[PDB]
Amino acid sequence: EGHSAYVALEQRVNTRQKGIIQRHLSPYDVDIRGNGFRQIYRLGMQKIRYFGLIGTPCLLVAGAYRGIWVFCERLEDERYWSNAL
Amino acid sequence: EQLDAISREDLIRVAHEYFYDKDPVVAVIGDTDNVPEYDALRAVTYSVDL
Repeated sequence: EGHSAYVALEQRVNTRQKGIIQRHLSPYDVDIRGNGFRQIYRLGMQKIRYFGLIGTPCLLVAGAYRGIWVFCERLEDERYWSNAL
Repeated sequence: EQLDAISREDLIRVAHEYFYDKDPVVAVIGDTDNVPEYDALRAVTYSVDL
């Protein structure tokens, strides 16, 4: 795990760590149900919001392309029904 | 008087009751860059052979 690029980056950038305290519980003392439904609900809310944000350019371009597709389909139907091919 | 009445089998039973495949508590002060994390330590309280 040493002699690696990310370890070298840590040593170059970050200081000598001091003043950090970490508390860990054993998985046998943590209930898997835990913070389950709350996390499901709030992550779902966040994803709905984010996808509503970043999906709207796609929705607009899809609407425009659907308009063009409908035009082309009806044009080709008229062409084939009139023996104009 | 109670110290000469202890049996080696009793001592082994006490040692096995509280050490083997149990959850420990670890405290570390210093360069935690090299001290193993809890998960690994929890996986060495038992052996495949037993």
